[PDB]
Amino acid sequence: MPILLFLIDTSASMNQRSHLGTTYLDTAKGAVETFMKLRARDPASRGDRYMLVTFEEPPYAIKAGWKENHATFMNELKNLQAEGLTTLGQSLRTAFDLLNLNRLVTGIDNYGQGRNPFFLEPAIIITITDGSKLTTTSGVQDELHLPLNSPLPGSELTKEPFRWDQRLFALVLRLPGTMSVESEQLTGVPLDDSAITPMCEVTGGRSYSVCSPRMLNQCLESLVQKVQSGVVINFEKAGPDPSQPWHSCHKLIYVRPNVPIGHWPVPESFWPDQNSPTLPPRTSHPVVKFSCTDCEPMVIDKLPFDKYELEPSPLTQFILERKSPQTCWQVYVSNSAKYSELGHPFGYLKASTALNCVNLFVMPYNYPVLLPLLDDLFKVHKPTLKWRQSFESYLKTMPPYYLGPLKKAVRMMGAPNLIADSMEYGLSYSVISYLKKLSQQAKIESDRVIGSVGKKVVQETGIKVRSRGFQVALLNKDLKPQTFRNAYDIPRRNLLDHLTRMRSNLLKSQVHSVPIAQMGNYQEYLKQVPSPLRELGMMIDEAD
Amino acid sequence: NNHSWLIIQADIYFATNQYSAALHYYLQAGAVCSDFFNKAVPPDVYTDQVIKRMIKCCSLLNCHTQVAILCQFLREIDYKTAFKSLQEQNSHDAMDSYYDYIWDVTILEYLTYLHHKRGETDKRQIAIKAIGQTELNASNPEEVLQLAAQRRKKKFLQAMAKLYF
Ligand SMILES: [Mn+2]
Repeated sequence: MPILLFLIDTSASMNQRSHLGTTYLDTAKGAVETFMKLRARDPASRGDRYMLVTFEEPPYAIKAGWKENHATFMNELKNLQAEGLTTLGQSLRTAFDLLNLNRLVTGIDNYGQGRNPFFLEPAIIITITDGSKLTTTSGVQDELHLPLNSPLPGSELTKEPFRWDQRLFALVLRLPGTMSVESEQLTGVPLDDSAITPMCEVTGGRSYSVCSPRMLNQCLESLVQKVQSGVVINFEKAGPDPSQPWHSCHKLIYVRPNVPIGHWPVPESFWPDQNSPTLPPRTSHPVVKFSCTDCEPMVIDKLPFDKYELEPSPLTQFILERKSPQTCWQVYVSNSAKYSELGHPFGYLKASTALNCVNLFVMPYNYPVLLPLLDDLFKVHKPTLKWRQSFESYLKTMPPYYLGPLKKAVRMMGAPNLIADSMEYGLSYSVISYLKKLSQQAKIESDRVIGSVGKKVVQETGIKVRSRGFQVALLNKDLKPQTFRNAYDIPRRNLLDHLTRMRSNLLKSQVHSVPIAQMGNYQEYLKQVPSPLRELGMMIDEAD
Repeated sequence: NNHSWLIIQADIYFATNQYSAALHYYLQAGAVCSDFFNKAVPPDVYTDQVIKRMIKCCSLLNCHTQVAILCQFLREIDYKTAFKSLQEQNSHDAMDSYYDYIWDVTILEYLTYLHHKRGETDKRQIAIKAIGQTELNASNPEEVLQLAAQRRKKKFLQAMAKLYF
């Protein structure tokens, strides 16, 4: 269930002509057309909803939100006008607000109950802009800043507008006015050096310094290849390997469905307690610290193991360089233990024996002290009281949010009456009431935003004449002139002939200005026509 | 024809708030250095202090688009005063006739936003047509951009010389 939000720059700097003779906005719309042409090639991409956001003011910024059909998205894209400032930060904030609007009401973001890779709403934001400096009414901002004046309810719990399953990509159109190609374009796509690049990088995406139409096609093709479902992980390196690029990496870990399934959440970066009125703000990308140490990938039976294939990354390049398919590297998260800060290993990165991919294997919170114990229980068959006190000892080194899924898993193995069946949730009632309040407010503001996306409000047509109040009207097309009903609409030069026409028309004895889209519709025209008696290079040229 | 003394006379008038006369003598000094603005004016004459004084002289005479043109003479283009001046509506200069002397795309982006917000669509079309110019593309090769800036600089300073001499 992907989402494709397009953050089309509509600043007036997008009116710069390229050597093609078309403005940057024209190539931006064309790049969107090319993107959906390429995306529609994949037959698993059929189910996909596009959104549209521009750089306009907040009531007019969004032009295709939720529950807007693809035809409206197309019509809104075609009719965009580059007439604003480069309010890129405000547009990014409203783009992320659009995506994270429904997260609280449906509770995909489980706050304090662990981070679930299997509970996600995948989406990517593609912002097609130019390299021109940011602009506001005050001046040039010269650095991408995201406004925080009117936070969405629940925005304090993530600390960053961009979410786990959201990535930002940029198409910074650098097409020059004069034809200046060379063999430099034959190389790979470069990165940009503008203000959108760092925010693109921290979201797990990247920018695309496009300077030619052929490299525009390359950038769009790579972008189609990067529309994938999954979550991003801020991988961090812990300990020495046997500057390096694996020390800090935001990489995607794909999620495969068959409604994706999964059982073990990623641990939170706090120890839950029942006496905290407010929940800590978890980071958007959960830092995981992998120990650069050889370790064994031991596996037991009848228990949920979740495989998450990584994106090809310098982490995978490191794994293939040190090809050790039959061992594993432990991964843990800080601030996930009451009695420790280093945490405990909850997962491991094991390279596939064929060395085709590196897959994350998320396990319970401290798996080397559960898997032998549970495997001993399942191979020793009653339980022993020594096993019972060992199980309780595990629960002392175990955060509460794993208890529910662990009990669910243990029920699945065929022993519901095990020790973990007591059940709880281990979080403050104040937190739960705050969560219900957040759900209610998220639902209400969701309704408000979805209503506002249709843009039932309109702009005025005044000038506000000064006294160097009263205003002179502006011209308004498609205002439905009432020439046959109003004599004031008649031009003086066209008065006598119009008079004759409407004189005849009043007696017993404008039209043909249909929009071009519904002009060659022969299916529609024949549908509204009676049936006759039944019988006894390029792309299209109409009527097939 | 001593540009140092001409700058001194311009500053003498500038301190006494004779802004038209101050502009007169600043342009006279510039026309001494560059041969009636046929060459680039040396940076040691039209320093950023001198250009900022010229900016103040133009602003105090309500020639606000002329302030917008002079704002891109500076080594670091001063968008704050340029945008502040273009918000003004009591202009005593040709306004839309000066949009051919703006080579900065950011200034024209702001002009298009202003004329769209304020409802003057025809001036907005003039600004959009100015942005939609091949030589104005900010992604052009560098030598093209200095050439566009230099020719617009020469034409603008010659127009100011005609107006102020
Ligand atoms: Mn035809």
